[PDB]
Amino acid sequence: TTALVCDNGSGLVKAGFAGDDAPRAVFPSIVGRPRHQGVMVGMGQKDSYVGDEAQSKRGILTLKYPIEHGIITNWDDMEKIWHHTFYNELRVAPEEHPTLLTEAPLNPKANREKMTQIMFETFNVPAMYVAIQAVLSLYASGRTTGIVLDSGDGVTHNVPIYEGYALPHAIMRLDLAGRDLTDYLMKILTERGYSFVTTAEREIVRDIKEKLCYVALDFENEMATAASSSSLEKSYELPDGQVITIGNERFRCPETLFQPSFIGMESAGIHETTYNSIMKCDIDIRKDLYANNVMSGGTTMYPGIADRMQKEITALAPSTMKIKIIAPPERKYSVWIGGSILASLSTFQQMWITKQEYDEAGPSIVHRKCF
Amino acid sequence: TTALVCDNGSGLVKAGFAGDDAPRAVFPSIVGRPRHQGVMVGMGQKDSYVGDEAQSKRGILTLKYPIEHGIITNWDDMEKIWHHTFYNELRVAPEEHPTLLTEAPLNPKANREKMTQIMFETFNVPAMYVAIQAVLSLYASGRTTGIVLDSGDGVTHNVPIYEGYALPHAIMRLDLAGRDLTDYLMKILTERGYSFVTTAEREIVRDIKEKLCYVALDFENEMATAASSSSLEKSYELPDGQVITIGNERFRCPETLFQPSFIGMESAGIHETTYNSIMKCDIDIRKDLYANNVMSGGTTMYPGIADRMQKEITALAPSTMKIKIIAPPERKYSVWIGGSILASLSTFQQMWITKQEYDEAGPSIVHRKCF
Amino acid sequence: TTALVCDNGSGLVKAGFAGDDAPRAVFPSIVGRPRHQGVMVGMGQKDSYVGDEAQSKRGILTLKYPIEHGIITNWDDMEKIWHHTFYNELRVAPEEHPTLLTEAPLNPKANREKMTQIMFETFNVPAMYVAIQAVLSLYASGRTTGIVLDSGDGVTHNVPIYEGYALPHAIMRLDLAGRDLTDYLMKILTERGYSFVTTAEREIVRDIKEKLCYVALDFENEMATAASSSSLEKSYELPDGQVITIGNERFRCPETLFQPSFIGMESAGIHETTYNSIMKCDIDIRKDLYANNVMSGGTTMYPGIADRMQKEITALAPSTMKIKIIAPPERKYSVWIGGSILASLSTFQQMWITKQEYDEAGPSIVHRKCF
Amino acid sequence: PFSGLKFKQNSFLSTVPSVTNMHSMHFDARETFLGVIRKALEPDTSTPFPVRRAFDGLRAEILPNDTIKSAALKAQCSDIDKHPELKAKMETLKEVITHHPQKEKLAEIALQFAREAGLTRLKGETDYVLSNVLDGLIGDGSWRAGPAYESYLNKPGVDRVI
Amino acid sequence: PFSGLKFKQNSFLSTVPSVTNMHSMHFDARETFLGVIRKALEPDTSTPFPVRRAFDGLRAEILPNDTIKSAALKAQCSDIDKHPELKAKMETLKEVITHHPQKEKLAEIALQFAREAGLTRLKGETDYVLSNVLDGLIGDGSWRAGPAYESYLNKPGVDRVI
Ligand SMILES: Nc1ncnc2c1ncn2[C@@H]1O[C@H](COP(=O)(O)OP(=O)(O)O)[C@@H](O)[C@H]1O
Ligand SMILES: Nc1ncnc2c1ncn2[C@@H]1O[C@H](COP(=O)(O)OP(=O)(O)O)[C@@H](O)[C@H]1O
Ligand SMILES: Nc1ncnc2c1ncn2[C@@H]1O[C@H](COP(=O)(O)OP(=O)(O)O)[C@@H](O)[C@H]1O
Ligand SMILES: [Mg+2]
Ligand SMILES: [Mg+2]
Ligand SMILES: [Mg+2]
Repeated sequence: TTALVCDNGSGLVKAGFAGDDAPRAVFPSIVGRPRHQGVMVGMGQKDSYVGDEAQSKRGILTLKYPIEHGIITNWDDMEKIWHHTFYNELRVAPEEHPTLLTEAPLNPKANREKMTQIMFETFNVPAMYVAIQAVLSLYASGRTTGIVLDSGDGVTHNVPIYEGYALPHAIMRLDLAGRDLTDYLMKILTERGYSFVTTAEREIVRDIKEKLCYVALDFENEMATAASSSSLEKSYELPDGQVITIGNERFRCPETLFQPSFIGMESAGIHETTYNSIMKCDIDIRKDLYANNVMSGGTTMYPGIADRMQKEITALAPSTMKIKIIAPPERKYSVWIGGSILASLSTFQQMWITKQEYDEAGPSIVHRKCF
Repeated sequence: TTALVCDNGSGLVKAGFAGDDAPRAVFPSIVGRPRHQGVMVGMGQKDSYVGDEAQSKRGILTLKYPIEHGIITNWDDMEKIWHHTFYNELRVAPEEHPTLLTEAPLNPKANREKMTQIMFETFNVPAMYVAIQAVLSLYASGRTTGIVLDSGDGVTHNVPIYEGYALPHAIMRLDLAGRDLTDYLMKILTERGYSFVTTAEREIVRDIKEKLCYVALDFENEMATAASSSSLEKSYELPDGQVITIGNERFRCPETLFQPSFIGMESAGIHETTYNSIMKCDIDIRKDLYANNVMSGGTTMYPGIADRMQKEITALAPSTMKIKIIAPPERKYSVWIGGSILASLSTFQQMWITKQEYDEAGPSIVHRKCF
Repeated sequence: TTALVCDNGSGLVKAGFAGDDAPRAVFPSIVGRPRHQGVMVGMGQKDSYVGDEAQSKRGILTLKYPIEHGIITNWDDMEKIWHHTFYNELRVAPEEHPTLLTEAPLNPKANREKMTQIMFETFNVPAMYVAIQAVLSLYASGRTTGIVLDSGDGVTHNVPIYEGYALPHAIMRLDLAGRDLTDYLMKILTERGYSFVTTAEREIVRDIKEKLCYVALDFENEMATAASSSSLEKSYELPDGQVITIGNERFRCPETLFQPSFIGMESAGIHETTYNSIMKCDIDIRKDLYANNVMSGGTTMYPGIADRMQKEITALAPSTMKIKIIAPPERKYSVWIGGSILASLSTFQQMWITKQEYDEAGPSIVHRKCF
Repeated sequence: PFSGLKFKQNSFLSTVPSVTNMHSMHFDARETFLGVIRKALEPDTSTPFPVRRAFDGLRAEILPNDTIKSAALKAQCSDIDKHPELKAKMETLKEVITHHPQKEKLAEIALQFAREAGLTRLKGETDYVLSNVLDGLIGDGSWRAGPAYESYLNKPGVDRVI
Repeated sequence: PFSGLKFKQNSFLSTVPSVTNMHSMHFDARETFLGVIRKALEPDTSTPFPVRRAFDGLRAEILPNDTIKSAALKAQCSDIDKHPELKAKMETLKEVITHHPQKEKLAEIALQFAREAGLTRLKGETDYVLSNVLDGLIGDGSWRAGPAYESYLNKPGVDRVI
């Protein structure tokens, strides 16, 4: 009867039932094959771990992600992770409950067409629906207008939207996200000698990143604090026991969101592609978009990210009028929670994609369901 | 029907049936030719004693070992000792029961290829299997993870292994073992004048070693106890009757395991090649290898060896996290007992090397059976 | 007046004057303490041999390298080797000639900061400069564009660079190199019983490696030639006199460059991290990087290494367009020769790091000199 | 018959396991080699739709994902004469993988699974899928003999060397 | 005073020579024990800079590298009262090596250099550096007596045994 909502996270698959406040189970989107001998006779089974059991056993696995840049690449593994959601951790029959997949805007069509074809012809769900990420996040705001800095693990994107109506031409999207943060953090740990090489260490780099890295309010003046390096450094215990420490590399890594030339991609920062999105929008809406900026996605859980972009968009906006940065304390789950709302609306049960209308339509039916 | 398991010990051949708790017969791996006149007419037969009858009659024999450094050298004598196992002391027909030979890692290929060719084309056993030493010893632990300080009579080696999966590149192996202890004990008895020269006396040096020698907790501070030589010395009755005594040479001999420069080999001690093995392993496993260190093999029956390496690896590990030394009271037989388990598993009877698949394969079949 | 260029080789220190075609003196980067009694009275002096005199006298020394993985570890010994360069074999006053140290990319900062602090405050050179390895190697090419497979003794790395301009984010670097070849060759000689244990034998393993080991064109089909082992084996005389022979282990050792899972490191091979570097580069340059691949460094003196990677990158590239592998016959000295050019340019004498600008700057001056 | 269809390059490099992995005794090399061939034959999205879902539709009854479907697949491989319509559709896929653009890189790795993992330990008695897929990549089909030999014993000189 | 400073673990294991090496008669145990203490006190790069180059700057006039500087160092050790400013800076380093995190592993090896190499053959007449560095590692300073005894003659039984 009830619906399931399962945000296909680029880094962390978030899932749960409709109308629930918190998502039921959140596990990292990691499938992993083992890579060693296995001279034991009993424990050599289960030749592909996925999810949390791949997370704990990460030392003997080649951890690979099925989704990169918001684009689902390895469809063989992507079945394996969805089978882990429904059966292994939600323990629900997928043939009984309707689902609601979510995806980024401006991804390829085959990322959407295969995703519905692998949903019906494999899992036999009754009805599905595909939602744009950031337009779910306004339902989490409980507010019907304003652009969204939805920065995930794999992609960041801005979906400007006035009350009801979106701006499809002004949707901007950058591939710089948490993996591009993690890969750049791996580059700058080598300057302090902490050479973290392979995928098991690429996991523990993210544990360094999510526990330590903050973004600076003023980059140069706080870099000068790291010159007189007195109180900047913290220190992190690795899983083996030996401890690291990190100085200016702690805040220099999340400046990739603002200077994308650090990883060498030629783009504007997410403070500027914010303003470049609002300049693309029509002139009446611009007063309301400046008062309504929703930070969303797990990348935007950096401390100081709201105080930075409120300063930095103010540098780009005409200073005669106010800016606001709506950064709720549930930004990590905002796409799910707004997804949990939208499936629960009584005006929505005609907006699904049912199987009985799929069978004469084929996989192109989702292109005539909210583009 | 039942299988035999016969650990080709470098010093003591341990053998018995599958599923038995204790090995059936343990005898030293000594073949010996006589070396004198034999002017008696009746007792001049049996021109090559082997095993316990060579042990009791050791005064008129040139006792030689067929296996040195874990490598089987004299294949003519190695037939003679295996014929003594099956017929003379186990009294079983080798053509009826499957066998399970065991061997050290990183030994030469021809030590394995000849060993299977001399098993089928001489003894005609139905099926055989060759196991790495230390991976049997975890079956004796009943635990699926942790490195093993498997120090035998001829070789010591570390096989680090996480749950199921081994680390083949991190297998380390040192040739320092009980014979290198015995040969160094012969060098330092001459400092007290106890000149033990030939192979019969080399046997009774080992009886001195296994009954007296303990390893010190702190080498220098307990050496200083031997300066005020009051209670350190014990005394040992030789087989002729005259008695010896031994002071600082009692604990200075098993320090060769920790300072291999005493016998002049340029290596790290077995406390350090432990840590050098775990540093080679990946960073997640290192927390579990430190909690799981299995002492194994008859050399590690020295009293105080567990209290020493628990102290000494703690000096090398990062001190923020715990170490454990799993030293069971059956370390002398741990390779056999784990070998007795592995042959008894119901999931193992497809893992043998049968004769009917040998005949089209030749002796290279064991290289495609667990390397 | 003239400048010195001294490539701090991870295995072989290459040194000489600026503008010279060949480096003046090449000696292995080995310092060695003796390890025995020295009961002679006269010859007991010179308690630390270094260089060629440690090479000839290698039987009584513990040969240790000061640099591992391109990172200078033992700074006490690293003074001793540089003092051997300037005084003992170049016979030049370091206070008169400017120097030019070279180093790998992505090494730690303290490998660079200490290296300049130990250059001025110990040797008092007038001016120094630190260069990335592979960007010197294009000067040896006489060509301003193309990536470089600069594989040394201690580290391999790719520095993609278009005409003038480098790609700092696309610099990739793997620690697999000639010592990881040598250590794996020591592992696979034990399969033929040739147990070479300590550092003197680790030296003669490299003499086996550099004289015999070739890399195969097609690994599996040429492995099948070793099944019908007829003409593959050569044979090498050890320094004592006894001779070895080697079969499939001759080409299986340099396949570690292509299958890094042989030494168990989880990485792509150097054929693939080549292509992974060029995919990181921007799309216009990719046509020119494929036509310009410079093999460099002494590890790439394997016969057949050019014919292999030209085949293997062709398997990864889109086949519609050509590949080239620029493998000159001076790849062993290419970093020095390009270093000899760069110091000789008339447009370079303002690019040094002088002492008079060092004194108000401190050791962080090299971070504002080409990163 | 499947014209206008293509694949993306290097689509299978993440799927091929390490060599120390495939030296496992609990490594059933069939369903992980097919899992390479499954990923390697993933059709690129640049192919048009009506040739895409037909070739994908041929796959799901030939190269399934679940370990029970491929185990069910081997069941009719014992009596492949009595199942003609699936047996006849297999050589179509054999024709497709013959014209695969990375055939040599497949055929290099395809018999790398044969030796290190022991995929071809039956050598003439392997079932119908592993037969012709290898025969799709290896043209002459000379994989019957050759991985078994390993040059066991030869001593052209002195004894143990110390 | 040197707070926020640390070292890497096991930094000196390559430096400590073999026991057969230190049983040499041409083994001047001073400059090779200091060379262990030099390497063992190598500051880890995780320490910040302004405490790093000061502690390194204290070292170069205390633990030099050249064999002529340490031989010059012993020259003022005969009249250490007449050189206060270097004598006063020595106990700072003695305070540092007191709080060394591998003190016990140093203090185990520090008197291993004392017996096997004969480092402390003066026992009260050693100069100022070898005095307090050993006193930095050995707290009570009980290294004066004890390495000299070796339990020469005792025969609690029979004669030569053959
Ligand atoms: N509390 C936190 N502090 C800092 N960084 C975080 C935090 N939580 C998550 N992140 C970063 O955000 C990323 C999670 O992105 P996420 O929003 O889950 O992607 P997706 O939207 O595709 O699921 C991770 O890479 C993580 O490093
Ligand atoms: N109880 C003991 N105390 C001291 N040393 C022992 C003891 N038992 C065995 N040893 C030593 O261990 C060696 C036996 O090791 P063993 O278990 O036979 O190795 P392997 O089985 O691999 O040959 C003998 O050389 C003996 O000196
Ligand atoms: N002719 C050769 N054939 C094969 N290998 C070689 C040859 N010459 C050198 N090598 C390998 O290359 C290494 C030398 O590399 P080197 O020039 O020292 O790199 P770097 O200078 O960057 O350290 C040696 O250790 C050796 O193993
Ligand atoms: Mg998320
Ligand atoms: Mg044994
Ligand atoms: Mg080089």
